[PDB]
Amino acid sequence: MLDIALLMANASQLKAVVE
Amino acid sequence: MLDIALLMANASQLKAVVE
Amino acid sequence: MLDIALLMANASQLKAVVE
Amino acid sequence: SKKSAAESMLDIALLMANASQLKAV
Amino acid sequence: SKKSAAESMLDIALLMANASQLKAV
Amino acid sequence: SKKSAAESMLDIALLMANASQLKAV
Amino acid sequence: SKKSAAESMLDIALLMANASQLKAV
Amino acid sequence: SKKSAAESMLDIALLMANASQLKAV
Amino acid sequence: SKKSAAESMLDIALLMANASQLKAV
Amino acid sequence: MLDIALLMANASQLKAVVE
Amino acid sequence: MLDIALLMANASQLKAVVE
Amino acid sequence: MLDIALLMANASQLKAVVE
Repeated sequence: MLDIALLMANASQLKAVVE
Repeated sequence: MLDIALLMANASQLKAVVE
Repeated sequence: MLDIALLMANASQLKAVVE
Repeated sequence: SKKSAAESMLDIALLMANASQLKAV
Repeated sequence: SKKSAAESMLDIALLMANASQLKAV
Repeated sequence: SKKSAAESMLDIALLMANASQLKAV
Repeated sequence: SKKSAAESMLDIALLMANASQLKAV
Repeated sequence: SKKSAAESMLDIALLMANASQLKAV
Repeated sequence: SKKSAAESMLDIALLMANASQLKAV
Repeated sequence: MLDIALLMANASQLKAVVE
Repeated sequence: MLDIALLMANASQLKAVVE
Repeated sequence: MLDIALLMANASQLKAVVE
């Protein structure tokens, strides 16, 4: 019984607020 | 019995608020 | 019984607020 | 004059080479 | 004059070479 | 004149070479 | 009885985030 | 009875975050 | 009874975060 | 001038000569 | 001038000569 | 001038000669 679990969350957020 | 589970969430958000 | 679990969160956030 | 260049690129790759055998007598 | 260059790149790679055997007598 | 260059790059790599055996008599 | 199981799996991934600028006066 | 299990898995990953600028006056 | 299990797994990862600037007056 | 060159050869050869 | 070159050869050869 | 060169050869060879 080879039970493998895997949960690879990820995120990315760029922002360029010119005024 | 080879039970493999996998849950790879992902996200990305760019933004350019010129004024 | 080879139970392997794995949870690799991740994040990244760039920002360039010119005025 | 004012500019900006927000650039990014993500990538993912997965591989699962597995096998199994079973015998009863 | 004003500029900016926010640049990034992520990457992921996975590998799982497994196997199994079983016998009853 | 004013500039800026925020640059980055992440990377991940995984490997799992496993096996198993089992016998009953 | 005789068996065999030759198993394999290759993988490749590439990424190129580049840019450029140029001005003459 | 005789068995065998030749198993393998290769992987590659590349990343190139570059940039450039140039000005003449 | 005779068995064997030749198992292997290779992996590679590359990263190149570079930049450049140049000005003439 | 950002001259990047790249040459990644590769090979693999499995064999199971049962008699 | 961003000159990028790339040449990724590859090969694979399986064989099972039962007799 | 950022001249980068790269040449990553690779090889692998499995074999199971049962008799």
